[PDB]
Amino acid sequence: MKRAVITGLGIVSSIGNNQQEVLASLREGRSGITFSQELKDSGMRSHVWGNVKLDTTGLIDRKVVRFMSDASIYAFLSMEQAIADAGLSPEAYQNNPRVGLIAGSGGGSPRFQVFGADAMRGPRGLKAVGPYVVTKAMASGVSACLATPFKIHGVNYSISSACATSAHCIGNAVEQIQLGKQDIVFAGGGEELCWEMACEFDAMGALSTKYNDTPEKASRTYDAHRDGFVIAGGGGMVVVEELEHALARGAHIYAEIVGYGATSDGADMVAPSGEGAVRCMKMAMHGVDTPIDYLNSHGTSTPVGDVKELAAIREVFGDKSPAISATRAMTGHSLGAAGVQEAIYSLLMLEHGFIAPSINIEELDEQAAGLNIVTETTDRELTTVMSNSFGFGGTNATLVMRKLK
Amino acid sequence: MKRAVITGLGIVSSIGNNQQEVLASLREGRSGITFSQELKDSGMRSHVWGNVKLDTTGLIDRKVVRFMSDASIYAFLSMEQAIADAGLSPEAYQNNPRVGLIAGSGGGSPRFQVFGADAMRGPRGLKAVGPYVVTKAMASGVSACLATPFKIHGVNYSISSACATSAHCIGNAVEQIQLGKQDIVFAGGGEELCWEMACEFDAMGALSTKYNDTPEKASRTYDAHRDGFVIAGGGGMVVVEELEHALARGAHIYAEIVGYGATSDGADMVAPSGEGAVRCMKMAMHGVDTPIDYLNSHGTSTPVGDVKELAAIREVFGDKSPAISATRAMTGHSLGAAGVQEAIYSLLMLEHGFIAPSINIEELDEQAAGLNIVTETTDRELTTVMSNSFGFGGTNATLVMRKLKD
Ligand SMILES: [N+]
Ligand SMILES: [N+]
Repeated sequence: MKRAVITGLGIVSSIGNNQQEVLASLREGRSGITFSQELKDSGMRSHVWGNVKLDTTGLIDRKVVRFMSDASIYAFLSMEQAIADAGLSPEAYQNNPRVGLIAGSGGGSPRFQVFGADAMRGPRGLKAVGPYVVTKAMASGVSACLATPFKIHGVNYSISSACATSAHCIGNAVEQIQLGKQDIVFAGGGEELCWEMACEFDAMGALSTKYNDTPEKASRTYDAHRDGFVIAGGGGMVVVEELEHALARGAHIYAEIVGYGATSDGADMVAPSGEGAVRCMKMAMHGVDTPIDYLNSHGTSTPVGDVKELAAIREVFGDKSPAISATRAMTGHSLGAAGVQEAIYSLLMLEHGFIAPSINIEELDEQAAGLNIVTETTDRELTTVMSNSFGFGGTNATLVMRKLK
Repeated sequence: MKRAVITGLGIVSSIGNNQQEVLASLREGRSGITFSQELKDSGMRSHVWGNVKLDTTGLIDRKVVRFMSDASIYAFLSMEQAIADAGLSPEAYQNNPRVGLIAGSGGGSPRFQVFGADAMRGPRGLKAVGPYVVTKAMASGVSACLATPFKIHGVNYSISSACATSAHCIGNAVEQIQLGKQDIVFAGGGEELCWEMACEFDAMGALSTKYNDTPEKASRTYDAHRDGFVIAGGGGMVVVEELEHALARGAHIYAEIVGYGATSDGADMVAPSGEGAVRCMKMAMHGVDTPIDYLNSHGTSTPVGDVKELAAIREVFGDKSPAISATRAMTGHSLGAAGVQEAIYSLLMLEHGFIAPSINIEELDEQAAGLNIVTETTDRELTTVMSNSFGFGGTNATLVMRKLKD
């Protein structure tokens, strides 16, 4: 069947508003975490986040942005970057049945769903709500808000699977190319950052709460003193393209998606089973004749979760384990956008021949014993890289990307 | 070239809590719409809804239901029925890497997103939120709350595409079968019914508001006096199974999914273009050389939308227009749960040989002249049926199902 490659990328994250700023941040191990007055004022215990530092005012036409929540805004900007980076013009991708879009968010828009209810409960009711809340809230906001202004005619929907969201979007995009249904599928996602949603995670005891005085050190994946994840917002989009179609137009090909694993734990609602991850990673490596050189781990900086993945990694590789780093230590956990942002961080490592450092590890965790956790920006000629995304509900996604031959 | 068939179904809707109650409603042209004091008290203009008439208390283990919003509950109850209907023992589908679940909702849980925020702003803060709001409020709630209790090991995620949601879930499940990745995929969706979400629709003018005194008359697809859809909730699940796997275990097969269209309008944010729908139905019909005997329309009872669909149907079928009925006039529009529920109503019509009536058409819209809109229950041997789901954001899905020989 058909092979799929990535021919363009775009990103708006806590560590950079485009691939150049993100590349700079990754090489220097710069943290995108800051103190959040909004979270403190809301009454939360976690006072830090991986916020997008960008004034998006006037970046999107009013008639388009009026329908959008922040998740869509971020994904929209990311898609604009990916389209340019791919060297694509309207004539090639708009009004074309063979071009699609699969992009989602993990939470939709808790901020606008709450704005809707607050406004409706006020004296103006429906008038205060306005006619734009359905497209801002609504789990498919990200796909709907982008497909329309970009004149997408092919496939159009959102997949959501919590933290694995945008990784499943990419994988489904790959399947569309393999099934011969689409020549190009823009795949990614976005996630707003707001106390409305962050508090649900804090109420769950899932967010870091001991490092509010030193934001940049709160996300500390693999560190013995990790106490939860730092929530983040952002967006990402990659252009997934059928190989012959890409070669035929002289596209710049970052890599081929040679493996995609999607499995389920069928065990715990919030913690990973590990058994699911093992199968997912193996499914993704199946048939890949080259070793994994780098693995961007799921590790969100939580006690059990970090340990569960490492064990799964040991089970899959043994002593032949790849270089490992958790960019989450610098970026925070962007939920729905995490899969595509991490697939991007990984393509930038594959593209620029380096491994970003897993920062804030002051004392490695006993579980990471027989594994190579890279903690300093390291130059290396990577060929095959893997990225794991494991979300609540026991849902797993692993993407394997390789330089083309 | 693997083929996908439906071997079990389950449903919780405004017109029945299982396929038997639903079958009766369909044949009787029975409305599931009722007056809603909750919508009225919330300040909405639309005071009618297609509510699930069932108290779900205690039907799900306390430790499982604690993570669930209503969409997940409806979907869970639906999947239990689907599993029993498919004759699948636990050993046949649990802890099995070749068995998956793709199910979603259009809105996740606006009720719980709002609850978490209201609680957080109150005197107990985090303590009032509780540790279960995430799995209730997240967009993948429906897949997450089911995959876990049912011990699903294969694919696990939700697709969300507004009104087309569960129809894309079914199509994606077919794709897993065709890719040879799964032997069985449970596909479906659920949607809660609450003023928190409903007012958003009312605020954009999408809901019927002129028939609150006669709730059963508010949903009237194709009627000249339609004035918006009637929101509903509920769930549905079908067992999508690879054909060889179904035949080997003696599965009862309702039909084969012989066509699946998924397209995008790339035009207007809330109005259909018609053009995408045309491509969607044509894509679903590719290589299907039997005629469409019955088409379950998307027609949600809106002025603009009902006609764009009729125009698309006219374009796709020309002279070979199939019999058509909008079960929506009876059920209301269940958003994320609609695609699977209408696929199920279509399968029931196919299994039992009848076409359910498109009720409440007191004055047929002029642009519907010449089509075969069925307005009275009609017995007829059906072989191939089509069901459309066209949602906001210009997202389209069409499913074509066909009876197998013997
Ligand atoms: N990752
Ligand atoms: N339908």
